[PDB]
Amino acid sequence: MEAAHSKSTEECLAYFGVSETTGLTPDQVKRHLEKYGHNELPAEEGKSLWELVIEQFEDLLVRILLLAACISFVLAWFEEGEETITAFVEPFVILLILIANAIVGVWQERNAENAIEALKEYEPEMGKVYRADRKSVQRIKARDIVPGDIVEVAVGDKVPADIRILSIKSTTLRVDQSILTGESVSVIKHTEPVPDPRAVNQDKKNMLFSGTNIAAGKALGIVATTGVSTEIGKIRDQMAATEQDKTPLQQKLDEFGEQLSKVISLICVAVWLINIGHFNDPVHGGSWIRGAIYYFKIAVALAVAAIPEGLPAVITTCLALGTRRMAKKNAIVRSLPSVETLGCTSVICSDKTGTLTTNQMSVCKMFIIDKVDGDFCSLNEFSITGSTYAPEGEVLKNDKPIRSGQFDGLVELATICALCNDSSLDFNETKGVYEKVGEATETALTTLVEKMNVFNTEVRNLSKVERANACNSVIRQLMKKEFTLEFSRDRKSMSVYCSPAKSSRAAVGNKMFVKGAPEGVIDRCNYVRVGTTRVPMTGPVKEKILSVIKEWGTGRDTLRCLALATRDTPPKREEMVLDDSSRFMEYETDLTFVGVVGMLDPPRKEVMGSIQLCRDAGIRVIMITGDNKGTAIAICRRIGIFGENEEVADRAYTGREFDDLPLAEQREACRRACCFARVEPSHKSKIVEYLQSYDEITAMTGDGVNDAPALKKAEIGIAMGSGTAVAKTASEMVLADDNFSTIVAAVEEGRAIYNNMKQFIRYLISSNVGEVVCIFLTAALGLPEALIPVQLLWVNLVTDGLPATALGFNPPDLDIMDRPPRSPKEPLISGWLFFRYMAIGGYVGAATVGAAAWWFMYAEDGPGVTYHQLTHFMQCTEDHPHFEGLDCEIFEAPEPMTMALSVLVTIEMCNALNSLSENQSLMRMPPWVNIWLLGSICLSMSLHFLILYVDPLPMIFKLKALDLTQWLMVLKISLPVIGLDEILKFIARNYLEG
Amino acid sequence: MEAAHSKSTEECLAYFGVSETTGLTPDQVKRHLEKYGHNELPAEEGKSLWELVIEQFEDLLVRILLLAACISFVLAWFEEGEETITAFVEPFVILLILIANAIVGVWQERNAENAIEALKEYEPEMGKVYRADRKSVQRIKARDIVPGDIVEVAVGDKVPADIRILSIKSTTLRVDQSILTGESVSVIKHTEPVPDPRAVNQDKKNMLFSGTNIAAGKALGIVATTGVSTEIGKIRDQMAATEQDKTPLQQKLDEFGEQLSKVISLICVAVWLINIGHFNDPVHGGSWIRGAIYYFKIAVALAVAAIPEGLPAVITTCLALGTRRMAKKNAIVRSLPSVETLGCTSVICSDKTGTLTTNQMSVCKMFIIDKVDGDFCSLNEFSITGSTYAPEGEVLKNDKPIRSGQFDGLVELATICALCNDSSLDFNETKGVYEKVGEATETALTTLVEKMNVFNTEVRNLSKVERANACNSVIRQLMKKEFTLEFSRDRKSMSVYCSPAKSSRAAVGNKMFVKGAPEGVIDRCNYVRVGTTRVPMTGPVKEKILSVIKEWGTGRDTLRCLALATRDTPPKREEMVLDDSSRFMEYETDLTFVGVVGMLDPPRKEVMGSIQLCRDAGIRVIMITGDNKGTAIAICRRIGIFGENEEVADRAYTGREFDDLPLAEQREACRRACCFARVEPSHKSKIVEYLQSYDEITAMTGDGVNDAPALKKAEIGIAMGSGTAVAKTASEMVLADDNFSTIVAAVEEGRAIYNNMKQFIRYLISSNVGEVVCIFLTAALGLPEALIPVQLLWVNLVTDGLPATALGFNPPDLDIMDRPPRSPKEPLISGWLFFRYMAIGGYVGAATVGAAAWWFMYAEDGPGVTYHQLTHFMQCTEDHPHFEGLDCEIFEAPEPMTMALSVLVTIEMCNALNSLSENQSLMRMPPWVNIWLLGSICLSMSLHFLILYVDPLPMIFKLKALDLTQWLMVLKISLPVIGLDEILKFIARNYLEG
Ligand SMILES: Nc1ncnc2c1ncn2[C@@H]1O[C@H](COP(=O)(O)OP(=O)(O)CP(=O)(O)O)[C@@H](O)[C@H]1O
Ligand SMILES: [Ca+2]
Ligand SMILES: [Ca+2]
Ligand SMILES: [Ca+2]
Ligand SMILES: [Ca+2]
Ligand SMILES: [Mg+2]
Ligand SMILES: [Mg+2]
Repeated sequence: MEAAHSKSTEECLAYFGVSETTGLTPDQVKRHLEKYGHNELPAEEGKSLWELVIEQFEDLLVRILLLAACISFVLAWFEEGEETITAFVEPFVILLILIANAIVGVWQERNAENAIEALKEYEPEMGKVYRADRKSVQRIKARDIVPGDIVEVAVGDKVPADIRILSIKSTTLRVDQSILTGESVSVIKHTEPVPDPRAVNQDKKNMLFSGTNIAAGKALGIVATTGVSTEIGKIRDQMAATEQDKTPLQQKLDEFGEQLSKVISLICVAVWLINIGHFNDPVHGGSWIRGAIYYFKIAVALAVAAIPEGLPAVITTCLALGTRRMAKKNAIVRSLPSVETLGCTSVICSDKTGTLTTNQMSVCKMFIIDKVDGDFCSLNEFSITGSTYAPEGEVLKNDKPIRSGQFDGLVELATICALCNDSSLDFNETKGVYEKVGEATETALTTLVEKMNVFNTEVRNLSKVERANACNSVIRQLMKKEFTLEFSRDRKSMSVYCSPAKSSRAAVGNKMFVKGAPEGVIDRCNYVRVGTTRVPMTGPVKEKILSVIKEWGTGRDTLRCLALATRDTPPKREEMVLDDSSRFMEYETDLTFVGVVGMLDPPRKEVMGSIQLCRDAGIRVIMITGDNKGTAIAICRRIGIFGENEEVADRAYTGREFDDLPLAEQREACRRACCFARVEPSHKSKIVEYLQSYDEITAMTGDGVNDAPALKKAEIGIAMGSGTAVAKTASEMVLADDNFSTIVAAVEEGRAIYNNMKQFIRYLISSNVGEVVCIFLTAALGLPEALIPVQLLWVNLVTDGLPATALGFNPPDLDIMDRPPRSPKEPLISGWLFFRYMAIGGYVGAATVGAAAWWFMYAEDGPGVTYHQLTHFMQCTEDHPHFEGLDCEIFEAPEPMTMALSVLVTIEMCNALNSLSENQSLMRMPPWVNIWLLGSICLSMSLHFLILYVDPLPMIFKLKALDLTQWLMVLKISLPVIGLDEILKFIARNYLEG
Repeated sequence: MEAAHSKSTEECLAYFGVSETTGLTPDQVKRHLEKYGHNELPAEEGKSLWELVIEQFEDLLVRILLLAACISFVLAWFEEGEETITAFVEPFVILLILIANAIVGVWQERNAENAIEALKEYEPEMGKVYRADRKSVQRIKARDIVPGDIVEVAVGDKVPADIRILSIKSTTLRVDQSILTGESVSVIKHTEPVPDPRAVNQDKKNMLFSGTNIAAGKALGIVATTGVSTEIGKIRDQMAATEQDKTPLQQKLDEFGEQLSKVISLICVAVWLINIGHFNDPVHGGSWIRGAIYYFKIAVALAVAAIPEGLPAVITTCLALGTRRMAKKNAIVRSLPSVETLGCTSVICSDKTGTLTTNQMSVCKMFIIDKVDGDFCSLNEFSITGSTYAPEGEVLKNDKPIRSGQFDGLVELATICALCNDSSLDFNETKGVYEKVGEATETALTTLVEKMNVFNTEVRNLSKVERANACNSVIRQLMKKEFTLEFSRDRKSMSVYCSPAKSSRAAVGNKMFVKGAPEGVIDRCNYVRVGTTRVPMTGPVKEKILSVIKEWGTGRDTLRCLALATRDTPPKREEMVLDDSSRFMEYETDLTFVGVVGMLDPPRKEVMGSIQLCRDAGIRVIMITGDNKGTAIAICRRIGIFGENEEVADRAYTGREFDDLPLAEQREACRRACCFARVEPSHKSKIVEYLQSYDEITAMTGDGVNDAPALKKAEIGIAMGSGTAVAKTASEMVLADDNFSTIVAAVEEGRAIYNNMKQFIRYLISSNVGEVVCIFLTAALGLPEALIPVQLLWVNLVTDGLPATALGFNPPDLDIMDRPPRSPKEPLISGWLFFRYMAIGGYVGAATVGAAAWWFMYAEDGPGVTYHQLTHFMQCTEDHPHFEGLDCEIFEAPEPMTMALSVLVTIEMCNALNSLSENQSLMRMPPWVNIWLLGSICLSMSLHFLILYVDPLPMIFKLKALDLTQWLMVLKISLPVIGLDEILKFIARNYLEG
């Protein structure tokens, strides 16, 4: 099909030869599948094959080093004779460390996307359609939909393909197509054709586009185009871009990155200044131009050696790692930030029905009026069996099976349940079980009437597929549904207008069948039905009705109740304006009470514990629901939000009560109350907002469209896998598994990701500081050069490389989930931390000069012995008195440097073992806890010993192998770094906190 | 200059304005240096920058794998859907192992060349020239030579630059220019000009080319062109190629390489056959075309996994390593083969003077006749002091200084020493010491006459440079040297024809001054001089002369003696034909004995011990010399070839005696005698040849041109750094240091290089055999596939990679130099070794299937348990009776394979620790003896664990991580391999040999 919007409903039906009531024929479906293919887009597998790489080279930090590489390379072509080699290496020593991370990053990034792309591929999308195959609407894989068969869609649904609306089954049909037309607000639809054949999507008010969601109403329509031919299948990634952005934790880490950049840039040009008097030295001999370039090169080298190059990548790796960890737990992270944000979560507002509960409804109790004797009132309670949606169960009166049809009140009760109901039931031949089609609460009523079989219909001689709606169909034949006043949360009810079909009930007139929240309906009832008679509603009757609702509500089964009534004398079909659902409550008045039903909706098993763990991590869990406060509190006690016998008269409200409080008190009640009932979708959001006026990190968990607002308002929205699409769209994460627990685990990961980020910045700084206080302490005490360009670049590639990145793989502390959430305002780096940095950064920098000196001084069997004369080292050229006579060129020996460069590397590797935690002992948290860290160290070490024992290298690096004794001197001066930190930890642990 | 050959001697002198007697002026030299630069070629530093790499890819073996990579890559583009990844990896897994060696090889190769190129650069070449600067010929760095100054050259010398012969100072001047004209035989030169301006080098019989050596005679000439303008400086590597060849050990290893290639190629196509019935299996499902390609791929995989790819490189690395080790000991290896060959050395024929001794001559004793009273004869012995060439010492008679000039006989003795002498003395201002110019024996005589000062010449008022030849010059003024009958080893003497200058001695006639080996000269003496008188030679006089020669000869000082005589009435200058030196002995007849001189030439200090160590290694050391048998045996006792009081009457010969023996006895005496004296250069070679008729590996060590033949004939020639160029040219190695010991060390290295080669072939085969007996034992017992293509290629890259190459770095056994040399005929692989191979190769191959089965069977907490049912594994598809019911697809689990592939890798690494020796216990020779091997293992292991724990990998490699318990199962079945070999070693060690 094409330009389907231009033609009319008949033309479209005509064009495909289909009855909008029957649907395609199994044969037609077979053919169309061949003529149009499956309703699916080309597998958009993990792309960005090369882009990912180039992405690694974007941050400022990596740019700098990437620039230094060019400089070091230009100076290479301008370096002559005897050391051109040691010049062409420097750049590659910078380029390498950079490339080593570009891979770990692009690799982690790859695995992430895949795991996620694989979790989506899991549970296939379904669609509701009408086909000759069956009389009732059936479910099917969305990919099997073909242009032609009749499709049904309702509030909350994801439009499966481009549909030409044929009929609107409600007063209004609003749609959310921002994903296409870009317009945020939900647009209204109609069936009227749009004549302009070249009209824009925003003008086709009689079309529904694949990918958009139904914001309101219900509608039936004919599929115009599917697969790639869809309005959105064309604007696909293959023919349209997308969008990106940087996480908040990253916004704070880039602000910190540059902050370091500036500092580093200063303490570097400072070196170039504190050495202007050396441009004219024998070591250079050449002009001040040749002597400057050297110290200039040392500056850049110190820069590179200081810049935390792996920060921009370690963050990407931790995030990707988080994403991947969630996927392994069946959680789709629609936004990287999510994981981090969930760590600072203090409050988690969760929806009840469908979220904290399973939303597998089943009417197991119900009653109608028996006798009304003035002051005395009796009810006719019943019990129904069968917990699933299967139409297999018995109606019991006093524990004994009875013919529901026997009771008049029960016949009406079923008439209402069947008629004022927008859902249905469909048997899944494959799984061999009846699945619902529509809302569980409504479907529960559908199976109910199937069980009651009030008109004693032959059901034994029927198939699984036919037994599903049989009884229901029968009742649909007795009355004609003129129209329905769709359910709306302000009214808390739904209605349906009916006219008698034949002349059996014709002598009675039109009727309106209502059902909604007990409180609302029972109040708009002036009559209570008794059998087939009617009597006025009285105090005593109202009394009985509610008391039993209360009983069932807060009972052991915490039943979700629904009232049913009828408008014996509805308004004149004309006097009613379906313009706005606000006028409907009036039409549902002067009603006659019929009966009540109670269904069970078991809370999810994993929820109780999750709430406990949430408590341990000092995270609050508030329940928000449209349901009854009684049953709402009941379930709260059942899941652990409330103690079995805890007084909650002050920690539980109903939107009514809440609104009754003055503004200031509402806000206040939000940080006190843990349960809100009979609350509207605007109240959910508001509650979340109040919780945010206290600068807290709020999470929202829901499944319905009445959770859309809240899920958006929150910092992080988590939606149920089996929930509406409209809820998923407004969520940062999706529990495909529907496992509530995963939310907890998502917080731990968020907490660990932050911790690792710290341990990394802690390592890189407490180490790189020594690499500076080593260059200045020497230019202060007067000692000779301790390191050269290539030398620095090397310590960098070995201390700021993989060993640092592997820090992003550090396990969470043994108590990361037993400490309250971190304030969103808490500073990235605490004062005590900066101390930790200078404390270590100072020792390591001094532990290096003390090594270069040690050789010169206390060198036992070590050559070149002397004492304190090092300060005046360029003076043996003219004035060498005390000088024993040892070559006046011993102040340029590789022995000293190579003796320090090793302590440096070595001590830094030791410092890495201190980054396995922040306050935990290296004895409580063994170094072997992060195998990836060890392997990173061993590799780093090996890579160093290699630079010392492979003939060509030691020369290029102006180094000289160390004695099997001099090394022990390093393991002597470096190893103690563990203690300095181990002790500081004991302080922040036992002294400060704890 | 140019076309210098076309012009005459005068024209050439004219062209540069130089006197062939004076030489260039310090000023002229300064200018010419600027106008022509230094006599040197462009620094031909280590080249072959890229060629070295491509060289790694030449051998057959690496070619094969290089082919498999192409195949595996072609099949990659033709593999579809679900495992294209596991297909594109295979090739890179082959390419990697190849590249990993190409580097270790090209790297080792690089270091080698450099070390050598650096050892050559060490001691600068010198040249003999005449310059106004000084009256006597002086020494100078050859690079300072400029076209123009007069240069001198003599037998043994290396021509410093392109010289235009000006004057031949001998009857003949033969030159060796093969290096240029290519003609092997030594060509005769002349002074006659060659008119053809475009003549070829082979026609310029009046030129000497830089780079060639003087085969005979002496000559003075003018430098025509130097530096790059030389006839050889043009044909340089930059404008001309070179040559190569493969070592014998390599010729035997390539014969063995292909031998394996054929076998491997068979046991591979065999696999492809023993699996034709599987091309039609469910595992493939596809046609026999799809099923074949698989088993075809497994074949190639087994091939690659079997081929010893690192053999062609490990050999190159050991050799290069040898070369490098020798350089570190100041030994220039002019041929890689050398080091290996020196290991099989059984006999080392070494020259005495200059080789076993220092050749720093100094006349410290001398005598002339005192009185001849018929039957009584007395001598006038003297003693001279001063061991160096400095003209500082005293002549003592009865321990008291005397005026040599006092004795007439001593005046003649000095006349002769000064006149019949081709060498001179030159003072080196820099080193501040007198250096010889010419042969040490002759120069010894030069310093001698300086000491005697027979004409009492004012020497006190002279400079160091002038004091050098003063007295000598004076005597040169008394007689005119008409011509000289150059020394020739058949005669064992030298002669000079002189005429009186003025009319002081004119009333006597012409004279001939002879000096040579005592035996020869004394026999051609009919008169003995007494003072200025002459008396006939008698028995008694002959008796005294020789007895004292004997005394001095075999004395504590083992003095090298020389006789001096004169021909009072020489033949008529015309009656003499200088055509051939064979006619000279006649001219030196009817002589008058004058006196004898004895010089000391101290044996090198390091020689004695070296001979001992040579003995321990069961290597013989024979001394060959032209010198006197008495003093020859004397020195032999002194250095250890002979015991202080050992009877050698049967182990010492003189070329005369030797020739007296019948052929069969000469040959025999060669394997018995350890000392040959008064032997000619033809005898040296012959001796070496006889030693080779016994299929032994003979080494020749020399310094003179009389060693050229022998050094060539031998298997390996070793020349002294301070020896002639003609000797160096005919040598495979050069002891720049002159350290005799290095020869010993060169043998150890030769022995170790072979050993390592064995340990490598031993490892690669005893291991790769398991990788075959693992594939067949499974296709025999019926068990399921144990490995796949990518799986094999992996075991290869990790067991046949660096861990194998590092085997070329294995230290020598603790007794490699205490075992006799290996027979040249000994088979590369002994029978007992092939056993060792199958013994291990079998267990490892069976220890793999027993692991893949173990999981399937005795798997404790390990899943997929069963019993013996494995044989019938493709039958649960139709007939599964006893089958407990466990999935009929458990026979395709990764658990089993990944459980074996680990044992394989693991057990092979353990096998590497068995290759640290052949018979020594892993307890005597710790595994940590070869750090390079350990590091290779750790890397290999790490690289494996990585393929198991990095999510993407285990999938690509169809593997699945092992339990922290299943691994212990590997360390249980693999670790015992150490014992199998440890025990076999105990056998070949204690049982077999030992
Ligand atoms: N289709 C329908 N027709 C009539 N009444 C309905 C209805 N669906 C729900 N209701 C009633 O209206 C009250 C509120 O609906 P609302 O959607 O706000 O809350 P909820 O109880 O359905 C789900 P949650 O627990 O997720 O908030 C319900 O609790 C129920 O009693
Ligand atoms: Ca850095
Ligand atoms: Ca660092
Ligand atoms: Ca191999
Ligand atoms: Ca192997
Ligand atoms: Mg809900
Ligand atoms: Mg000699």
